Amino acid sequence: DFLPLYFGWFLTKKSSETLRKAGQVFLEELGNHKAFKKELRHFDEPKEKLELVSYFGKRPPGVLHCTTKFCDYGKAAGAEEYAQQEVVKRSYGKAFKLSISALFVTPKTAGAQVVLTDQELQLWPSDLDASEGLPPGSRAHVTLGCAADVQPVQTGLDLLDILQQVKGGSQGEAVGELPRGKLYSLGKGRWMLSLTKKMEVKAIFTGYYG
Amino acid sequence: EVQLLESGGGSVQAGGSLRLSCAASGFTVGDYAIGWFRQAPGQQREAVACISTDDGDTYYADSVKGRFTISSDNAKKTAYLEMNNLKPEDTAVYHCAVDGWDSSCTFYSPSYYRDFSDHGAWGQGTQVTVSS
Repeated sequence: DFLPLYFGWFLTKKSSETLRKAGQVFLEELGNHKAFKKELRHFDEPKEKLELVSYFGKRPPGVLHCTTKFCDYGKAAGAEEYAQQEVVKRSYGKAFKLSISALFVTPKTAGAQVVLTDQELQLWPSDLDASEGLPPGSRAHVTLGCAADVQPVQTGLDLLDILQQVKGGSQGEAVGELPRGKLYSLGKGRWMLSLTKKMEVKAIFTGYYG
Repeated sequence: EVQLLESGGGSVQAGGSLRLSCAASGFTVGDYAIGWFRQAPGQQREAVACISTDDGDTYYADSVKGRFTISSDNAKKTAYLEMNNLKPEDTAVYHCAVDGWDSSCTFYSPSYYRDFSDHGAWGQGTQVTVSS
């Protein structure tokens, strides 16, 4: 019963930094993107106008992660039954490679869409109590930034929520295109960068302690 | 063929000094991090230190700071822990651990766990035993 705060894939320092500077360059480009500035109203006075690198500038520092299960040390929400899975134990501390299909921004959060492998999905838990009509692991994400009081698993709920729009074809076609991928918009600040090339990152399926 | 050739330990007395040397093989230079973990009998392993063959940056447990000093002859692909002021509470079977996945010291941090058998290596044993 040596359970962590939460299971998940924790990117390397290298890759995590790679995802960061790419995430920040995404924030910068979309901020200066014309069409984004056209829907700047949907995202008192224009003292700062809008600088996205500062809008979610608050970002928990360290290695990024895609949380599978939140344990809280010991069975909090069936966590000890998660850790009892031979798949989880055999995978604990092992190395894995996550695939960042597409980055995204929303008025609440900003993150990355992780498309887990079948082997990586064996870990992902279907327990929690927009997910309707979307395949398993669709919640798989990596929070890259939250604007102040946006304080929960909201980048995963946003990502899934943005994936519901696309489910029905709300993508809205290429609203434009940034470097390293294509751009779309589907609602109030519901912008999405579909990376033309998957940003594959290196991570380890361990758990946090602290 | 990843294999760690650790050595340089043994029995000493309090206040003494040792030098654990780990010649890691089977990894490139700059994409691995080499550091020892000491796991005393009946306690949990703790990262004593590591050194990144890329950054050249080192980590130390607070208890071993200034007393132990890790180093890496990246060319020879070996690392050395310069243990000093060794106390009896530093008795354990020190284990050279190389992280090939992350040249960082990130997973030497006590906040995570890294099975060094996946993309790294685990030293069998260099037994340190301080006395008096």
